Amino acid sequence: SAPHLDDRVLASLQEVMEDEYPVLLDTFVLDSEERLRSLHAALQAGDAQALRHTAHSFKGGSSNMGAVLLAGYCKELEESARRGELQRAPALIEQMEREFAIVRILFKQERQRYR
Amino acid sequence: SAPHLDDRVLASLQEVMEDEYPVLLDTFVLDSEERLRSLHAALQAGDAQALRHTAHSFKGGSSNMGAVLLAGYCKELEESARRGELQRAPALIEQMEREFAIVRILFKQERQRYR
Amino acid sequence: SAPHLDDRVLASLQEVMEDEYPVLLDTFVLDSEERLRSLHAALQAGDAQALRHTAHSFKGGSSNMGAVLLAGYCKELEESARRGELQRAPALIEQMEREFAIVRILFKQERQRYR
Repeated sequence: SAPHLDDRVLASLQEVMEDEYPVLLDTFVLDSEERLRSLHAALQAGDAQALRHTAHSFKGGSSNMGAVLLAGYCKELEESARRGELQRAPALIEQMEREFAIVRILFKQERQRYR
Repeated sequence: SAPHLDDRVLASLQEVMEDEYPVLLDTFVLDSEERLRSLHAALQAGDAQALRHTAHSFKGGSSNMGAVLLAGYCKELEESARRGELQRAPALIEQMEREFAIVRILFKQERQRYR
Repeated sequence: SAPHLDDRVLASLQEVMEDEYPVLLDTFVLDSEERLRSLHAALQAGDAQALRHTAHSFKGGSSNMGAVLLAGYCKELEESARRGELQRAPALIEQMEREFAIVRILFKQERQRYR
């Protein structure tokens, strides 16, 4: 569902990947759960460069899977961590967890349609 | 306290239930905690059916105990779940956690008035 | 920094404290975390007087370290708890967790500037 998922991106991806598509949804969830775990760890440690790195990785994985609002927040975190501006990091991690839970349920529902 | 609790639902329940009333405050809290744990488990499984049927009971339990804002969220989650419109489920669950925490402390305050 | 930290309260404190300044950043984090844990335990017990007493301490400790928005939420909790008005307690505790998370990462950033 828009505006959380850009059907543009995912319609093309499903068409190419065929039975790999359900594996990409499952993998996206696992890889994003590990990214969020890494961001919380980086936030507690006050590790700006780890926040920036992981944010940038997450931005790309989000964009690959048409999770465009999630990739937006990842970009914000990457750019502010790059400035050393960390005030917003807790609230952006929160925004990422609330947006990621939408994408996760949408992916778990779409996954159910496949064997 | 309005708008969280409808004092006239509760005043009627007090008058009817007499000595049972404090026991109902206590079991509303434990029952609702369990219903929230089951909604989280249902959301992490992507089980729209388990979301729908836990939301509908919590709606009634909330209604029964004059928690009318909490009941209005449960109603929204039940309907969402029945339709399969899961994009709102994470946000509605969090709204039901923040509104239940209000009801919980009001009911713990009220329970202190009884042996 | 602003509006979360009043930099001049802190500029005066580091001028006075010199070498002890980084210890105070560390201490403030640990003191504040234990007081949040105390607030949550008081909220789950429906203990208005524990909420009021811990809220008052935290207001002072926040104020001493230029965390003026955090101290504002603590003041709101102290005043409402004294009046036995506990309907806003859950929300105010959550506002103090989100604001504290900002002060925490800014203090962990600054602490890395010292041995």
